[PDB]
Amino acid sequence: METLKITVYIVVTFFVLLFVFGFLSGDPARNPKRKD
Amino acid sequence: AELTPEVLTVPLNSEGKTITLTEKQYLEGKRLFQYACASCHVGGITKTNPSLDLRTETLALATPPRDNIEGLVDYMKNPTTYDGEQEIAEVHPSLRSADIFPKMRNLTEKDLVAIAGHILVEPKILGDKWGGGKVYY
Amino acid sequence: GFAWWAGNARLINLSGKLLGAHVAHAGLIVFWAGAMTLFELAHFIPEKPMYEQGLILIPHIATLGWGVGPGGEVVDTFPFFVVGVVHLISSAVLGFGGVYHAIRGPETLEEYSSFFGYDWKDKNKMTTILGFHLIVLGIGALLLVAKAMFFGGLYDTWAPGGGDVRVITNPTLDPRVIFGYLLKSPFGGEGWIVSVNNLEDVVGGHIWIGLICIAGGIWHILTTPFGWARRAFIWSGEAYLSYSLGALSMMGFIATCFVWFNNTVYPSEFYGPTGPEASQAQAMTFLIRDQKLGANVGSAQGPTGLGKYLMRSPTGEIIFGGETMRFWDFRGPWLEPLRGPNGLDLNKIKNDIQPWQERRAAEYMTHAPLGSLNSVGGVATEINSVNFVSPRSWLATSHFVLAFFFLVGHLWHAGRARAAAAGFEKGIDRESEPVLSMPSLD
Amino acid sequence: GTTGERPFSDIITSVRYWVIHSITIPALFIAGWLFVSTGLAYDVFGTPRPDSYYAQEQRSIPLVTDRFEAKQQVETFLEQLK
Amino acid sequence: RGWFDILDDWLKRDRFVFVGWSGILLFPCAYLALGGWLTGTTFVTSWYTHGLASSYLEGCNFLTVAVSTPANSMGHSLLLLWGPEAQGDFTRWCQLGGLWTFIALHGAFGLIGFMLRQFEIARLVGVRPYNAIAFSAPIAVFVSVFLIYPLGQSSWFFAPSFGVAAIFRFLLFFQGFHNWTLNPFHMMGVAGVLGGALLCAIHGATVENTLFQDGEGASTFRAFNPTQAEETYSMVTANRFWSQIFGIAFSNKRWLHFFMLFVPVTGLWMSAIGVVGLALNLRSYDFISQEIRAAEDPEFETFYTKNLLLNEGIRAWMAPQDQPHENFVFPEEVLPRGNAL
Amino acid sequence: ANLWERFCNWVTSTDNRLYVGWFGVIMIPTLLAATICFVIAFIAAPPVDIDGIREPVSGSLLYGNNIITGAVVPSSNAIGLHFYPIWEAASLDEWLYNGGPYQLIIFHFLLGASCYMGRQWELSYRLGMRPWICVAYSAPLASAFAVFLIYPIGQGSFSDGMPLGISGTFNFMIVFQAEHNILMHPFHQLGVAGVFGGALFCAMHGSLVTSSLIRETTETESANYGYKFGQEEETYNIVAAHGYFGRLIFQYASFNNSRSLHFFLAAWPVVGVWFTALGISTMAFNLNGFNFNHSVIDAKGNVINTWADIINRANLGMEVMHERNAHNFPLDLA
Amino acid sequence: SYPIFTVRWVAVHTLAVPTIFFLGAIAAMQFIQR
Ligand code: CLA
Ligand code: CLA
Ligand code: CLA
Ligand code: CLA
Ligand SMILES: C=Cc1c(C)c2cc3nc(c4c5[nH]c(cc6nc(cc1[nH]2)C(C)=C6CC)c(C)c5C(=O)[C@@H]4C(=O)OC)[C@@H](CCC(=O)OC/C=C(\C)CCC[C@H](C)CCC[C@H](C)CCCC(C)C)[C@@H]3C
Ligand SMILES: CC1=C(/C=C/C(C)=C/C=C/C(C)=C/C=C/C=C(C)/C=C/C=C(C)/C=C/C2=C(C)CCCC2(C)C)C(C)(C)CCC1
Ligand SMILES: CC1=C(/C=C/C(C)=C/C=C/C(C)=C/C=C/C=C(C)/C=C/C=C(C)/C=C/C2=C(C)CCCC2(C)C)C(C)(C)CCC1
Ligand code: OEY
Ligand SMILES: [Cl-]
Ligand SMILES: [Cl-]
Ligand SMILES: [Fe+2]
Repeated sequence: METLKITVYIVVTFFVLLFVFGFLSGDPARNPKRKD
Repeated sequence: AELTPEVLTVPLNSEGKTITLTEKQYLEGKRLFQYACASCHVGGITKTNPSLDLRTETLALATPPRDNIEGLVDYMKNPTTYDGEQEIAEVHPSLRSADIFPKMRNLTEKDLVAIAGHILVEPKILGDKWGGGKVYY
Repeated sequence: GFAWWAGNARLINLSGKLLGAHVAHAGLIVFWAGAMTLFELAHFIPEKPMYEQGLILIPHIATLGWGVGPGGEVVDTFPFFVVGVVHLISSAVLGFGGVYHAIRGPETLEEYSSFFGYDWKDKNKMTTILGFHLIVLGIGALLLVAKAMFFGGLYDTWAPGGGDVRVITNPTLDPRVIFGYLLKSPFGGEGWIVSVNNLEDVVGGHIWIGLICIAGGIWHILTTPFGWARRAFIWSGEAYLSYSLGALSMMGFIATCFVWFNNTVYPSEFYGPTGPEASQAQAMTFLIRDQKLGANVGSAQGPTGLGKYLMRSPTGEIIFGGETMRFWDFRGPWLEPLRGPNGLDLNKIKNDIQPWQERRAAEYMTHAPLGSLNSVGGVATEINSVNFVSPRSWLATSHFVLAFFFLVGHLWHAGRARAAAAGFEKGIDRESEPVLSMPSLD
Repeated sequence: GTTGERPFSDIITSVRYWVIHSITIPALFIAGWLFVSTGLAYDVFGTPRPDSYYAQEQRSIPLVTDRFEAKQQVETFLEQLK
Repeated sequence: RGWFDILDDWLKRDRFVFVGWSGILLFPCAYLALGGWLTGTTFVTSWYTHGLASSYLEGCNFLTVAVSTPANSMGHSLLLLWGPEAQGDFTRWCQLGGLWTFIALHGAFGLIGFMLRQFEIARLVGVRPYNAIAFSAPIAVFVSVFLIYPLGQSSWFFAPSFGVAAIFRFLLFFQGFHNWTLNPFHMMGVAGVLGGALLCAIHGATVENTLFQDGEGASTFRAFNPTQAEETYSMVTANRFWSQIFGIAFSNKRWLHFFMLFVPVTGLWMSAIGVVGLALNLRSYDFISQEIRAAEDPEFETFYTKNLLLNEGIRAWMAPQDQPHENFVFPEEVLPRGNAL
Repeated sequence: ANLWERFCNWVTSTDNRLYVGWFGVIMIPTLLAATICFVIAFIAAPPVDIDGIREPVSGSLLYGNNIITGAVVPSSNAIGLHFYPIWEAASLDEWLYNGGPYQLIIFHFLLGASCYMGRQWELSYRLGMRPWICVAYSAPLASAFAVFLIYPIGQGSFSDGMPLGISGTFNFMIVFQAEHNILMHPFHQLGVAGVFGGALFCAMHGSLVTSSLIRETTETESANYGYKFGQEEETYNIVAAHGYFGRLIFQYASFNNSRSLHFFLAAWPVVGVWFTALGISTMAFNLNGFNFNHSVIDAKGNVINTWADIINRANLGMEVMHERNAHNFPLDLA
Repeated sequence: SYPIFTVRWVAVHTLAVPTIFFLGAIAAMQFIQR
C-alpha cells in the first residue's frame, strides 16, 4: 500500500508541476493575434 | 364549524368545576405555546421523549392529574415525572427554573392559564392529530 | 463602445469617477452594517436565544466579547447600539465622498495629481496600491489581536463553566501549529483551517497574518514584478478584477464551510448548533432518556447488529450509533467531558452526565439547522408551528450562492481580459481568420 | 414595419389616456374588491366560508359519491349546516 | 368575390394580432381555458370533489391553488353545464368539478386552433410548415396526459389537476403507483428534454463565441443587420473548436437546426407513448428476475429493490387522503415503516 | 527549440486532432482513472455497505444487476466525509466493501471535468475566439459538483451523494424530495423552467430556421445538401422567419437580430440550470422548499387540506421507508 | 390620424379589464380572517 501511496504522490506532483510551469511559460503569448 | 363557547369550556380542577376561556385567551395561549413550548411539543407530541404526549387522556393518567387548568398551571411551576415521584424543574421549562430556561421569565399567571387552556382545547378541535404524530399529519 | 447594460465598463479609464463608484459602494456596505444592526436590536428580545431571532450581526459582535457574559447571556445591549450607530453615521461620509467623486470631482485623477492617478498597465504603480492595502489589512488583523489581548478579550465557548469572555494572554506563535492548519487535509476529521478549535490559535494566526501582510505590503511598495510574473499575467484593469473575483469566490466557499462546521469562532450559543452537533445531541438525548429507564446503553445491540447507542468508528473510537456515526468528528464543550482516550467513556456516561448537559443536548436537537424557506422549523414533513431557520443555514446558503456567482464572474472577466488583451474580444476578423490559415485536421 | 394602429408608447404617455384610465382602473379594482368584501363571490361560486366546511361536531368530508344525484347530495350537505 | 372571399379578406388582414380562420377556433377556446383557470384558482373550491381548498378566496397561494378534477363518482362525464349532473346550475357545476372539463376541452380545441394558426400563417407568408410540425409534440403530451390517461382509468379524478402543487402531486403519484422513472419511454423523453436544453445552450454559446467582428463596439449585438446575406459567425472556426474539444462537430448548418427540431420533439412523442401505456396500468414496474432472486435470497439488495420500498411507502401513506372516495382506513399498525421513523 | 519549449509547443498545438493543453495535462489522466475504475466496478465490484450498517447493496452486473439497476455504490456512512484512498485500507477487499471506488471515481471525475471547462477556455484563446463557451458548461459542471460534493459535505457523508447508476439516481431524487421538498423549492422550479424552456426554444429555433431554408435542392435530395460547409451566405431567410413568428404571436415578440436570439438561446437554460444547481447546493445546508403543511384552517381550527398536504403525505411515505434499518432515533437530521 | 377602436384594442381590454377586477378581488382577500 505504501509503495502505491508513494507512486501516486509522485505521479500527481509530476502532472501538477507540468501544469503550473506550462502556464508560466509565456502562455499569454500563445495565441494567434498579439503575442506578448 | 366555529370556536364556540362549548369547545372553549375546559375543566378547571379535579372537583369538576369548569372555566370557559375566551377566543382571545385561546389564541393568546396558542401564541404563547408556540413561543415557549412548541420547539419540543409541536402538535402535542414530545420530540425528546415521544412516549409522553399532551393528549388529554394521557394528562388524565398523570399523577397529579393534569387534564385540568390547575394541574397544568402547577405543572408549569413545578413539573414532576408522570408518576409524580420526582421533580424535574432542572430539565424541564418551568417558573421554578426560569433562571435556566429564560423564556419562562416573562410569563405571568394569566399567561399560564392561557397556555393551559390551549393545550386542553386543541384536542377538541383536532382530535387524534393532537399528540398523534406524523401518521395524522 | 459599451451599452447601457454594461455601463460601468465605461469607468475603466476614468480614475476619478471610478473612485467615486468604489467609495459610494463602500458607503452602501457600511450603511447595511449599521442599519441591519439597529434593525436586529429593535427586534432583539434577550430572553430568547439569538438563533431563534433571525440574527446574524449581533452574533458577530457578541463573539468579539461585547454585551455578553458567562454562558452567552446578554448583559448589556449598548455595545450593539454603538456598533450600529457608528457604522450608520460613517456611511454618510463615505456616501458624501463617493457621490462627490462620481458626479462633481475630476473625472480623471492622473492630471490632478500623480500620486493618486494610475494607469492599469503601470505595474509599479499597481503594486504600490496593492502594498498600501495589504498594510491596511495587516492592521485590521492586528486589531483583532488588540481586542483579544489588551481590550477585554473574546467570547470562549470552551471556557470552564459554560463559556465566557476571556482575555488571551498566550497566543499561539509556534509556526508548526499555525501553519500546520494550512497543511491539514480538508476531508473528514481534519477539516483544514475550519478545524481551529481554540482562541489561542485564532489570535496567534492573526498575529502572523498581520505581520505577513505588512511585510508583503512593504515588499510591494518597494519592488516591481519580476519578469517571470510579467510574462504569466495579463496586465489590465479587467484582468485585475478577475483575479480578485476568483479570490472572493474561494473565500466565500471557505466561509460557507466555516459557519457550517466551526463552533468555536461561531459559538453555537449564538448561532445555534451545527448540523453535526444537533445530530450528536439527538443520540445523546435518547441515550440519557433510555439509561434513566434502566437500559444498559453499552451492551444494547441495535437492529443491524451495531450498537443502538454506541459503536466504534473505523479507527476504533467509541462513538454514538445510528446514522450520526458519520458525525463522530464533532467536538463540543457539552460533549467533551464524556470523552476518554478511546472515545466516549462508558463510566462517565453511566455516572457523570449533568443536567446542564441534558438541557443542552435537548435544546440543540430541537434547534437543528433544518427548515423551510418560509421559516417553518424542522424536517420538510413537519407541520407549521415553529418559526425557525438556523442562522447557520442562512449564512451557509447565501455565501455558497455568492461564491458560485463570483467564480462565474471570475471566468467571465478572466476570459474577456485574455481576449481583449490579444485583441479579439469583439470577434473574428473576417479577413484574417486564424482557423483558415491552419492546416485542416484531416 | 407597422400595421396602422396607434403606438402603445404614444397612448400611455397621452393625457387623454390617463384621464380615462385613472377612473377605469381604480373602478374595476373597487368592483373586484366589493365582489369579495360583500360575500357575493362565495354565493356565486359555491365556495365554503371559513365557518362552513364542516358541521360543528363533524370531521367527515362532504364528498359527492353519486353522479346523477350529486347536485342533491351537495344540497343535503349544505342543509346539514343550517 | 362573394361574402366568403370578403370575410377571408378581413380575417387575413395584416394587423397587430393576426386573426385568420384559425382565429375563430383559437381565440375563444384559448381565452376560455385561460379564464377558467384564473376564475377557478381565484374563487372555486375542491371541497366536494377532493376534500381540498384550492382557491385564493380560501387561503391558498399561487403554489397550492388548482382547478381540481371532478369527483371519481363522475366517471368520465363531460360535465356539461346543461348536462344531467349540474342541470344548468352554475354553482353546482363549479362544485362538482365542471371547470376541469371546461378547461381541458377548450384547451384541446385551443391547441388545435393554435396549430391551425401555424399552418395558416406559414402558408400566407410562404415558409415551410415545420413549426406546426414541431408543435405536434406538445399536443401529443397534452392529450395523452390530460385525456387518454384518465380515460383508461376509472374517472377524470386521476388526470392531472391544473395547479402547481397539484402537478407536483401527480409526479409523485406516478412514482409510487406506476414506477414511472423506470419506464424506458419516460427515459427517452428525459433525454429529449435535457437533450434539447443542452442543444439550446451549446448552440447559443457557440454562435456568440464565434462571431465575426462586424463593428467596433464592445456590444457585439449592434453589428448585425437582418438583411445582410453574410453569416454572422464562423461555422469553420466553430467546427474546429468542437472537433478538437469533443471529437466531433456539426459541419452542416441545416442538419444542425433540423436536429434541434428532432431531439426535443422525439423526446416528447416518446414520453406520450409511455403515458398511454400507464392509461392501462401497463407499467414498467418490476424486473421479474430481480424479484425471484430477492424473494429467495434475503441478502440480495439493489437500488431497484430499495426504490420499491419507497413506492410502497408513498402508496400507503398518501392513498387515504388522495383517494377519499375509497374510504381507505389504515390502522397505524398496518402502515409500512422502517425503524424509528 | 529546447526540449521544454518543444513540449510546450506540442501541448498547446492547434494541429493536434484532439487539443491537449495545460488543462488537458490534468484532465487526461484524471478522466482515464475515473473511466477505467467506473467500467470495472460497474461490471464486477462486489457489494458495498453504502449506509454503514453492514447491509451491503449489490451494484454490479456480475452480482445480479442489469444496466438499469446497476450502480457504483456510494462509500460507507461509517466513513462519512473522511478521505478513503486505496492505501488507507488494509486490503482491496476492505476498500471494495466500504465503497472506496466511488470516492476514487467522483474525485478524479470532478477534477477532470473542471479541467474540461478550462480546456474549453484554453482552445478558444489559441483559436482567436471569444471565450465564454466554458461559462455555458459551468451550469452542468456546477450541477455535478452539487450532487457529488456539496450535498455530501452539507449532510456529512458521501453515502448521501448521488449514486453512479440509473436506478440509484432515482433513489437519490426520491430521498431528496422526502427531506428537502425540492418540488416546492423555487430554485428547482427555475431549473424546470430552464430545461423545459430550453427544450421549447431548441425546437422553436430549429423549426423556424428549418422553415425558412432557401430552396437550393430538388425534392429527390436531402435539403441539407443545399448548404456547403464554410459558404459565406446564410442558408435561411431570417426575415421570412421573423415575418412568420411575429405574426404567430405579434411583431415585437419575435427577434430580428440573430445575435440577440442566439444569446437568448444560450442564457435561458444556462441560468435556469445555475439556479437548480444552486438549489441542490443550498438544500445541502437544509434550507428546504416551502412548507405549507396545515397552513389553511377553518373558523373552528380544523385543518383544511390543500394539495401541499397531499404532497406531504407522499413525502412521509418516502421518509419513513428510506434506509429502513439505518435510523435508531425518531428524527432523521442528516 | 389613428383609429381608437381596433381588433388590437379588443384583445387588450379582453385581458386587462378582468385582470384589474381580479386583482381587486384578491387584494380584498388578504383581509379575510377565520
Ligand atoms: C466585484 C464584482 C464585480 C465588478 C466590479 C464587476 C464589474 C463589471 N462587470 Mg462583472 N460580474 C460579476 C462581478 C463583478 N463585475 C459577477 C459576480 C458576475 C457573475 C454573475 C459577473 C458577470 C458579468 C457579465 C455577464 C458582464 C459583466 C460586465 C461587467 C462590466 C459592466 C457591468 C455593468 O455595467 O453592470 C450594470 C448592472 C446591471 C445591468 C444590473 C444587473 C442586475 C443583476 C443581474 C440583478 C441582481 C438582483 C439581485 C439578485 C437581487 C434581486 C431582488 C430584486 C428586488 C432586484 C463591469 C466592468 C459586462 C462586461 O463584460 O463588461 C466588460 C458583462 O457583459 N459582468
Ligand atoms: C453601486 C452601484 C453603482 C455605482 C456606484 C455606479 C456609479 C456610476 N455609474 Mg453605473 N450602473 C449601475 C450601478 C452603479 N453605478 C447599474 C446597476 C447600472 C444599470 C442601469 C448602471 C449603468 C450605468 C451607465 C449606463 C453609466 C453608469 C455611469 C456611472 C458613473 C457616472 C454616473 C453619472 O454621471 O451619474 C449621473 C446621475 C445623476 C446626476 C443622478 C443622481 C445620482 C445621485 C448620486 C443619486 C443618489 C443620491 C444619494 C441618495 C445621495 C446621498 C447624498 C449624501 C451622500 C450627501 C458613476 C461612477 C456612467 C459612466 O460610466 O460615465 C462614464 C454611465 O454612462 N452606470
Ligand atoms: C479611498 C478613498 C479615497 C481616495 C483614494 C480619495 C482620493 C482623493 N480625494 Mg476624496 N474623499 C473620500 C475618499 C477618497 N478620496 C471620502 C470618504 C470623502 C468624503 C469625506 C472624500 C472627499 C473629498 C473631497 C471633498 C475632495 C477629495 C479630493 C481628493 C483628492 C485629493 C486628496 C488629498 O489631497 O487629501 C490628502 C490627505 C488629506 C487631506 C488628509 C486625509 C486624512 C484622513 C481623513 C485620515 C485617514 C482616514 C482613515 C485611514 C480611515 C477612516 C477612519 C474610520 C475607519 C473611523 C484625491 C484624488 C479632492 C479633489 O479631488 O479635488 C479635486 C477634494 O476636493 N476627496
Ligand atoms: C492580496 C494579496 C497579494 C497579491 C494580490 C499579491 C500579488 C503578487 N505578488 Mg505578492 N505577496 C503578498 C500578498 C499579495 N501579493 C504578501 C502578503 C507577501 C508576503 C509573504 C507577498 C510576497 C511576494 C513575493 C515574495 C513575490 C510576490 C510577487 C507577486 C506577483 C506574482 C504573484 C504570483 O505569481 O502568484 C501566483 C502564485 C504562484 C506562482 C505560486 C503557487 C504556489 C501557491 C502557494 C499554491 C497554493 C494553492 C492552493 C490551492 C491554496 C491553498 C493554500 C495552500 C498554502 C495549501 C503579484 C503581483 C512576486 C513578484 O513579482 O514580486 C515583486 C514575488 O516574487 N509577492
Ligand atoms: C410546461 C411546459 C411548456 C409550456 C408551458 C409551453 C408553452 C408554450 N409552448 C408554445 C409553443 C411551443 N412549444 C413547442 C415545443 C415545446 N414545448 C414544450 C413545453 C412547454 N410549452 C417542450 C418541452 C417543447 C419541446 C418539444 C413548440 C415548437 C412551440 C410553438 O411553436 C409555440 C410557440 O409559439 O412558442 C413560443 C406556446 C403555445 C401557445 C399557445 O398555445 O397559445 C394558445 C393557448 C391555448 C390554446 C391554451 C392552452 C390551454 C392549456 C392546454 C390548458 C389550460 C392551462 C391553464 C391555463 C394553466 C394551468 C397552469 C397550472 C397547471 C400550473 C406556449 C408559450
Ligand atoms: C453614484 C451613483 C449611484 C450610487 C450612489 C450611491 C451608492 C450613493 C450612496 C450614498 C450613501 C451611502 C448614503 C448614505 C447616507 C446616510 C446618511 C444620510 C445617514 C444618516 C444617519 C442618520 C441621520 C442617523 C440617525 C440616527 C442616529 C444618529 C441615532 C440612531 C437613530 C437614528 C437612526 C435616527 C447610483 C447607483 C444611484 C446611480 C449612478 C450614480
Ligand atoms: C370561466 C367561465 C367563463 C369565462 C371566464 C373568463 C373568460 C374569465 C377571465 C378572467 C381573467 C382574464 C382573469 C385575469 C386574472 C389575472 C390576474 C389575477 C393577474 C395577476 C397577475 C399578477 C399577480 C402578476 C404579478 C407579477 C408578478 C408576481 C411578478 C412579475 C410582475 C408581475 C406584475 C407580472 C364564462 C363567463 C364563459 C362562464 C363559464 C365559466
Ligand atoms: O435521508 Mn434520510 O437523512 Ca440523508 O441520511 Mn439520514 O437518512 Mn440517510 O443515508 Mn442516505 O439518507
Ligand atoms: Cl433508501
Ligand atoms: Cl439514527
Ligand atoms: Fe442558429
